[PDB]
Amino acid sequence: DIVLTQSPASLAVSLGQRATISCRASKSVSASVYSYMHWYQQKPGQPPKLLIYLASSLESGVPARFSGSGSGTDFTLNIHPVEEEDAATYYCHHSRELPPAFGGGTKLEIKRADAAPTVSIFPPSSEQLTSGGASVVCFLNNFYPKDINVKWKIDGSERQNGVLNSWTDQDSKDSTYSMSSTLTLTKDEYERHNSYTCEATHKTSTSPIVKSFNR
Amino acid sequence: ATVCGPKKSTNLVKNKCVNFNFNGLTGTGVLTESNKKFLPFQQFGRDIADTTDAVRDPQTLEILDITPCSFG
Amino acid sequence: FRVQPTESIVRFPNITNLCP
Amino acid sequence: QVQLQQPGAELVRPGASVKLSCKASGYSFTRFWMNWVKQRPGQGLEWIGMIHPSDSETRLNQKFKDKATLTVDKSSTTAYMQLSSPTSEDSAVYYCARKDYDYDAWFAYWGQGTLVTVSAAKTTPPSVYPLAPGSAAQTNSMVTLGCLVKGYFPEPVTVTWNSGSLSSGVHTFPAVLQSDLYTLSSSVTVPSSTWPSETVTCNVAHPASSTKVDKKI
Repeated sequence: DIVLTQSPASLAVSLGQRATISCRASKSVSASVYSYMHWYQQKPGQPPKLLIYLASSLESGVPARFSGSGSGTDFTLNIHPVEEEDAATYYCHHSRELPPAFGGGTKLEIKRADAAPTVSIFPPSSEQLTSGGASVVCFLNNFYPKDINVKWKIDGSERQNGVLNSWTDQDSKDSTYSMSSTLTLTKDEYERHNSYTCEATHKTSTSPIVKSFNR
Repeated sequence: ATVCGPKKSTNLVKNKCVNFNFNGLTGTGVLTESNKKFLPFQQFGRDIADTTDAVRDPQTLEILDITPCSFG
Repeated sequence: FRVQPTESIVRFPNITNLCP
Repeated sequence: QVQLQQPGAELVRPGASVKLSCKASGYSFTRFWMNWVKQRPGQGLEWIGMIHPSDSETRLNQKFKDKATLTVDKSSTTAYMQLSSPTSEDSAVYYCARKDYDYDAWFAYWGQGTLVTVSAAKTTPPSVYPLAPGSAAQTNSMVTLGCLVKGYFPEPVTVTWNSGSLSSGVHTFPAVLQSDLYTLSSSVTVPSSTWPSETVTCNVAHPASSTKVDKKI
């Protein structure tokens, strides 16, 4: 058969620069002065799409900022100019020999200037308090780089246990990141405390943003 | 024999044993990829058995091989 | 034995013009 | 217009069988091949196999050989795929893609997708709770709220604000598996001239449970 290898596994390209992704094949797929390769663009929650077929022709409906070519087992995918809507995972494919194989994939990150996160904490609702439980939710929006630290303080006491954090992908327009933190606690433990402090640690802001409320 | 009915298009189907007609050339075989180089000035090719061993698509420019289907 | 084809492909050149 | 359709998600217990439907429209179903693709998160892409609707002949990978099973219904022009004893390692999203031939072969179209999850957990209805700060004093010129959904199985769920009336500021977060349950959180940001004079609602749809939960904040 034929196996594909893509490097690097992830690539970060800022605006205006050129993106280069290589798809390496085990054996030569070139035949009849042509080669068998296809590039696909997939977004979270969407099926992949067709970008460029046979490396020599741009599919109708795809912007002209995507290009590429190559010969032998090593093909390149060029992107220029880079736009904020280009963040996605890319795939290469070969129909030369059955069975066909799929590329490893490459994640694309769009670099831009840093932005201070937006920290807003929401106290537990009374509808949840009816069932005997409470969950403290704190939103963090529009922060870069993805690396960030989130800590909790209950009446001045930090507990690292029982914290759920989930991160999203980069927006195709605003190009920032968003995440939330969930603090799970029982009803008997909610009446014993008053202030819940949501804090985040970012490289740009020297002092961590402190957002808390009183019960 | 370039114009017959709706069949002017009949989008290609590869990797299957099918009875095919290309530019008035009757035949049946298996369609596979071809690594052999041909002269663009030509039309098709044959083997020492006086049978067509490969074909060229009249519309798009490509080289395709005719593989004889499994028989007994 | 012989395998029978289940589908027929007939493809003709494009029409630049015709003979009236 | 050529369009492909698949169910949203399907639940199965270890040792049972699965059935996936792929509906074809706008083209001849028996003339072209039908391919299946296995997407496992973090594992990239995987190729399953193809089937020719005419003679019902299959080309199947040796990795999925003796496991996967392909069949087609030529009456309704619907292709099926069956897996033998789906396990936890078999949970993934499956697409049915058309394979168009002009010289080289590429995948022109794709399906909506179907999420397959193998677990012993029972179906549970979702619980939607509102999230509001309760008041704000000169905090910003925008109003940001939240929608908390927890204790629902299986994933995913469709979370919209006012039935998709808000086309901006909508941020959905991936769910987390804890105590055999999924929990996510949603966030929306509206101007300060709307939320005081207008009420925005969190509309959560869970087709797996055939229930629709609508709450107000």
